[PDB]
Amino acid sequence: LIVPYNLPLPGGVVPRMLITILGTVKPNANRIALDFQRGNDVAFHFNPRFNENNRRVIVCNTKLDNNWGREERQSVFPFESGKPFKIQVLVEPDHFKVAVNDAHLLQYNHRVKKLNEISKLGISGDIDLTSASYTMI
Ligand SMILES: OC[C@H]1O[C@@H](S[C@@H]2O[C@H](CO)[C@H](O)[C@H](n3cc(-c4ccsc4)nn3)[C@H]2O)[C@H](O)[C@@H](n2cc(-c3ccsc3)nn2)[C@H]1O
Ligand SMILES: [Cl-]
Repeated sequence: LIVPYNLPLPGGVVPRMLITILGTVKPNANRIALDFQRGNDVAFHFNPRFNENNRRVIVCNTKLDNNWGREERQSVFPFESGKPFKIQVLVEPDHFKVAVNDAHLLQYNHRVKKLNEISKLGISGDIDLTSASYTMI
């Protein structure tokens, strides 16, 4: 698939919706981003950073009216440059639940409350993208 990639989420997200992204991190990657969007707002920005002051960190945030909110940071970093990955995002009633390569990574409490209006997923950054899909579990 071409990156950046836009995956429509028809009628928004709902609990029990599982989104699966398969790809490979490019060699010498710098960043990856998944952006769950409600129009121009970003309900959930998931942003692995491969070199922030020589550390690897995952940053999560929400953008409302073009302004970023309080960052939530995770030091557990399951991505490796050059290697294939699977990201699964499970929508639960109170949070997005993220697993990478079948291991739980983090939860992100819903800041944007109108789940039915979060109708696009943007995928960008330093990856080769193989597949992006969703199903109900
Ligand atoms: O909050 C998320 C946003 O962060 C900003 S960078 C942000 O800048 C601030 C000053 O304006 C602070 O410096 C902030 N900070 C917070 C901390 C901190 C927090 C706790 S200890 C240290 N140390 N830096 C730092 O993260 C990125 O630019 C945004 N971004 C990424 C992308 C993208 C596109 C394609 S792939 C990625 N498109 N927009 C997005 O990730
Ligand atoms: Cl809302």
